[PDB]
Amino acid sequence: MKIVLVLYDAGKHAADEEKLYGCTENKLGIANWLKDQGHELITTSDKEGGNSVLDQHIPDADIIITTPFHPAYITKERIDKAKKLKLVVVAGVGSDHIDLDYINQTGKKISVLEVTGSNVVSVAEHVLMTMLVLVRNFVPAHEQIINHDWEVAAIAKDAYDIEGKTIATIGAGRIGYRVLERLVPFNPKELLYYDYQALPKDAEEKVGARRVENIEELVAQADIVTINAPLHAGTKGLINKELLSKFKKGAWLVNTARGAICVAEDVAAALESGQLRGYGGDVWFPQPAPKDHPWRDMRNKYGAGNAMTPHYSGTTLDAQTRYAEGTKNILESFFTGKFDYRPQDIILLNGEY
Amino acid sequence: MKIVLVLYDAGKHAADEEKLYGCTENKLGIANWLKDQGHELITTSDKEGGNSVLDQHIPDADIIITTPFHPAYITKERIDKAKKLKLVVVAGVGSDHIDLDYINQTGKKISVLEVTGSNVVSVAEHVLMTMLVLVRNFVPAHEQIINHDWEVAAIAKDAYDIEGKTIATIGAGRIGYRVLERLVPFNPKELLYYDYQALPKDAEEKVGARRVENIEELVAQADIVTINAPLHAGTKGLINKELLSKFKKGAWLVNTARGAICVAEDVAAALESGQLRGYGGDVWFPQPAPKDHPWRDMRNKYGAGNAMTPHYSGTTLDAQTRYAEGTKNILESFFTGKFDYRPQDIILLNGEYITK
Repeated sequence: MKIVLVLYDAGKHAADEEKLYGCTENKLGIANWLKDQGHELITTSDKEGGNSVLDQHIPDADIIITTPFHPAYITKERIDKAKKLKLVVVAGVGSDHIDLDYINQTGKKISVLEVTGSNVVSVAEHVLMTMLVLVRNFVPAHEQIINHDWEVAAIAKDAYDIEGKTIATIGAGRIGYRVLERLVPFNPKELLYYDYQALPKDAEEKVGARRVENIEELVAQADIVTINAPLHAGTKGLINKELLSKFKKGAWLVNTARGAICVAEDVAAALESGQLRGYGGDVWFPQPAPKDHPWRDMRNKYGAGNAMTPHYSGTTLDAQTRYAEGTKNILESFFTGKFDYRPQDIILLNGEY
Repeated sequence: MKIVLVLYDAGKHAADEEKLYGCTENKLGIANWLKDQGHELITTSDKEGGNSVLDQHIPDADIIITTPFHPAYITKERIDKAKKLKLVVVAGVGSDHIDLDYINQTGKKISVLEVTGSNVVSVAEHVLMTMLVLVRNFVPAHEQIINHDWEVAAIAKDAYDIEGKTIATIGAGRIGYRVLERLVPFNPKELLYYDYQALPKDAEEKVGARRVENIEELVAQADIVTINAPLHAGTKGLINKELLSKFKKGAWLVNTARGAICVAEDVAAALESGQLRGYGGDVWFPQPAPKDHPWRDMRNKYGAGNAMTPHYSGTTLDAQTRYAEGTKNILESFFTGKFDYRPQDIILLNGEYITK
């Protein structure tokens, strides 16, 4: 079969690190396994334009493998042209870039899978890191050192402990719950969550979480808010100026979910005004972030309160190993005709939800 | 009585934040309380040199209050001139700037107290923070953003999860154990510790910790090493070229304990060479760090691996509130003549060590 694998070019960086599997140079570590199994692997980063390498191969591709860190858009037109397509895989977690609705509507027997669970610890760690970095005012502290300065009062005046803070998550799924688990031994005043379903009772008790039934009530009492919810009609543009006005004054906000859950200029205004003390996370809208994106240069009144990174939390080297292995497992379930997929990995099974 | 309070000057920063109690401008929140009781408070940052404000007032100071973040050196010489001194307080935790040996060995009736426990959570958080920042390669990632770049492969190639790593602490006292407690839900491969005495089995088991008998074998198997031990003859210059050569290749090292536990140039050399993937923490030797202290400019091969900050982890605003409250509590105990100190706060009681 023909497998088209779309990843970013890591350039020099691929040679620096063999465990950087998720790039065109290193091919998820599955290049030899695929050839041994008697298949043809096309690997490319060239995914935009009617003459892109991706589109050259779409018409007789049996399998397309994608990643949210360099996403091949599996569009209506591409689905039309992909005459042999049987399987789309996300080597990672996130299918925003795939027109699942259309695949389903067509009636074609196309399965779509992702490596569920492979991102979750990595993102949850990124949230804990970002909370600590914002709350303890690390960024301006490290900046002093490398700028050959030393003025402890300039840092201490906006540095706190996470202990004794009220921490709320919007969404308590796989990532949000693991964020709560990691917060327990930091002795927060309380952990709170808002979600469309309850945590099972024993899960709730394990982290001492209290469910709050609406979002305004949730954010109004929270020192720290973290977003761990899917992007849909209920969350798109959820963090806007109106809702930000109901946050505790001087709150810290972390978003590793999706950029579009926030209105970008409204978050920036809230940080500059002092409504927020800090904002951070690794997700942006649009993404990759343009140079002029307001979250790059936004700061609080002290010139800090920014802990933004590019979108990379889910592409640590440990996550990438899980993606590579999980991709191999999915491909094996497919090639053997067993279709013994992990149920949690399935997005569509031969076109069906 | 006369109280001499030695703190740093926060300047404009003190006005920005009324909760910044540990500076000369804000006086631990006790200035009016002392005034209302008829006491005289001298507050100064001027602590060096013979004509300093500190030395002007030492001869009839009843009480001297100090902080580790701007330490008044209560030397033998100063103690001998301090004819009315009865009480030395640390508005915080850390007493190396006080000559305890001289007080205890002479038998001078001088009590020395600190606010025990008030620093521990703050420093342990800073350790967790620093571990995450180094292991997940945060610094160059944030730098991309504010420099208007975006190149994920350049960060990812040296970014890991904390999960699945072997993590070792040198020292398992108050801070070290609280670090281990916070690491448990991060699902390390294993938690290890070296110390001069064992944790009790119960405490070991609560965090899944295994004791390793010597430091060389501890560090040899650790992806992450954190230093949480006092500075003494066993730990001075402990992290040197020889010991660093026994670290696991590409380890991450965190030190929020004391700067002199490391040999500075040896740590810089190990980072530059790849023996360490990263180093961070907030303690330095000398301290404050000179403009050209090697730990400011050191980097790993990728230009990262540096998570240094100035010494501030134990002077967050939450810690400062604990210091200020705790100092007032010690002064109340003294002024009333109750001397009902918290047992854990006593370093010396009228010159004597007391059972822990």
